[PDB]
Amino acid sequence: GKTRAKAKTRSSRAGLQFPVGRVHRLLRKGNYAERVGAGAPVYLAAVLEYLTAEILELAGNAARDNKKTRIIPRHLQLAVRNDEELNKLLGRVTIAQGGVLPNIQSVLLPKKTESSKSAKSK
Amino acid sequence: SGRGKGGKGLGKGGAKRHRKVLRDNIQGITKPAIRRLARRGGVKRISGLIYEETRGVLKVFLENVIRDAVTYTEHAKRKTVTAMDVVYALKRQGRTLYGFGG
Amino acid sequence: KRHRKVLRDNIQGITKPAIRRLARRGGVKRISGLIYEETRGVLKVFLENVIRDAVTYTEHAKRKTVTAMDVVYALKRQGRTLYGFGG
Amino acid sequence: QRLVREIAQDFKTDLRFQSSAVMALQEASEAYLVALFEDTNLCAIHAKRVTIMPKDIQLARRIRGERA
Amino acid sequence: YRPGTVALREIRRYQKSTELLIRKLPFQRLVREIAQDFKTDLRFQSSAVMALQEASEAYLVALFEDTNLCAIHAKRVTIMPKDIQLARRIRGERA
Amino acid sequence: MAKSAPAPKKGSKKAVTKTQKKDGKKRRKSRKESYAIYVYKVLKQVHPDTGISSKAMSIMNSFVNDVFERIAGEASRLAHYNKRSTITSREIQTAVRLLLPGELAKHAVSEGTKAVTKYTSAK
DNA sequence: AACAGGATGTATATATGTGACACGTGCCTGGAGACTAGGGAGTAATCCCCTTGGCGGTTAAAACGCGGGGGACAGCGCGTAC
DNA sequence: TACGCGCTGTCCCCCGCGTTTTAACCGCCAAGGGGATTACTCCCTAGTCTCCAGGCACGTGTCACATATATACATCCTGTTC
Repeated sequence: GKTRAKAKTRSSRAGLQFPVGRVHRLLRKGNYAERVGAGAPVYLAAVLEYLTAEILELAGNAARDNKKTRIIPRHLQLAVRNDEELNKLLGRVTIAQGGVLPNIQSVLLPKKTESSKSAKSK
Repeated sequence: SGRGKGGKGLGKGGAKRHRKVLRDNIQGITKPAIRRLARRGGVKRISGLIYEETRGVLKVFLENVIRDAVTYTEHAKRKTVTAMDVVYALKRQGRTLYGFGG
Repeated sequence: KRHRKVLRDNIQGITKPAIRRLARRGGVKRISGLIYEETRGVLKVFLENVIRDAVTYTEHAKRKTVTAMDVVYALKRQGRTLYGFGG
Repeated sequence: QRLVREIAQDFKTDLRFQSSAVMALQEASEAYLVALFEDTNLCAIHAKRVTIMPKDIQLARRIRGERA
Repeated sequence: YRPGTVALREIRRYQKSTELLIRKLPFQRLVREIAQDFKTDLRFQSSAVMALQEASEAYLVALFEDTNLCAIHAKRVTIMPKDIQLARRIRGERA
Repeated sequence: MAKSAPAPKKGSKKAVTKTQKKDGKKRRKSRKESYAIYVYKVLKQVHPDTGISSKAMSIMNSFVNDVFERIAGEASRLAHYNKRSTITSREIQTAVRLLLPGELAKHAVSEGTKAVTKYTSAK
């Protein structure tokens, strides 16, 4: 292809870096529909591309706050939990080694003096 | 390097293999194991009856998950669950797992 | 002519006896006065999630009449699947 | 009927409705609240009371979900 | 070191730290015990046991989180057997 | 190198270990399709000096696979609500709203609509 | 009115391995090319049914303030339970 | 072994519920229309068998590294008592 898509792949044509073509095979593999157009696989990658970048971007900020360079499963949970919109998308799931965000309740921490309210004697 | 027949299981048993009845093992989840889980939630104190109930809750949860994974296991005819039957069992029960598989 | 009736809502159509009657369907003998205000918020939150999906189904079908099938499709995703009004 | 029409209109305008669809919207919402009241009652007895309060309502939802 | 307030210190550490709280092999022999009744001589891989353990740990943590809010609802702090009954049934699990 | 298209060897790989110099062969391993390369690519874009851990990729590889399954699965269900036999960008444009709420739908649709728009109007 | 005590959380330089990448070869499979070919969709007329309101005629569900019973909130307290 | 904290006992005090007004609001009866959702007919541009070709990208050897994970020095903040 002198002017056709030999040089430019399907993913690069739409500006994406995700496989796109592998997704197109997945629709046929999963038998989601009898016929699949060209718009479907590229669109699915586009949702993944922004979701892939945004979650890593939010997690990447946690690594700097955590005094670490490489992203660990702890930061993946932190990025998801911090964003309330991400909670609706996912959060009824289990993340391997994700950890739990601090959720201390106000019923604990007896800020008032541990001595009795009436007098010093317990 | 095949050196015998296993069939149902316990290949080349004789007197070289070892096995135990394993009557009760839910007691392995003791006070420190339950307390650590409670600390993640934010619990201050835990009652005595909760420790046995926590074991009971774990027993029911494991029983529900395994029966789903066992069904997929016989379909593939494998004698062991590797990574996916647990994931598929967790997916169907609303406990979908990310990582360790898929 | 943007100016139209926008003040409070039709959620007040959920009357005080109706909220009590809904509680009477469950096992109650006394409900606080803030439940009536709470039911308005809870009903709106549940309705917004369900109706938004139903609107998407109507838009996808290029229709404008909300059919019973569009309603059950919205419900079955998040539970409370309404048996009936389908097929 | 007026309530459901405005909720849909708040996000997308020019929407039609059917009586059967309206009944479906009402039945699902009513049963959702009806099941909540029985679920909320179990919180009241745990607090040694029979009243239903937003404290009971918020707790009843939170354990079941619908708030995250 | 007051026992009530020291538990708060554990909460900060355990929530911050990421690790497997329950023992591995006691859980590994536990899941094997259940499998024998369901299917005799049913083998497990290393990955399967860890996946079951992590899912079980997260499930128990979520229950502890919910039961903790049941205690403050009853104007209490500690978890009683009544707390686990309310949390499980309201989720649609017990009944 | 001439043509090896006529294939009496499809499984191929190593069967008897009849080798000349380097040995270097095993049984044909099943192709485990993973998004590891592509996840790391966008990670460099948002934050170049971060890196990644192996356990993080395992979680994220499952996340991408499951998210696609949910989007494609919901689109398939929507493809049965109406009698359309073909799924295009519109079928998923409506599918994003049901699962991705709030700003996630806006970001997904805007990126998706731009991607399909720039997918065409080229070449 | 405020200091002591022992361990946990800090900096700062200090060791290691496993996790990671880079070569160098090797070989299908996944994309790409380029027409012939039959079947789901764009696009025109047809046709009845669906929703919007006239348009009155009783009737069962709201809307609201007062009354007297009682149940949730809250105070302390001695002994049980973690 | 010890005190933090269930549980009992008790009535502030603040309401959920019962009993009456109160007639306006929900509601169904007998018919039309304008707009919109399926049958019926025509023609059209992607993917889809032909029927071949070459490049990416996945393993198997071969070398050779970089940050995570905890250690030696050195030194402060927090929590819980007297």
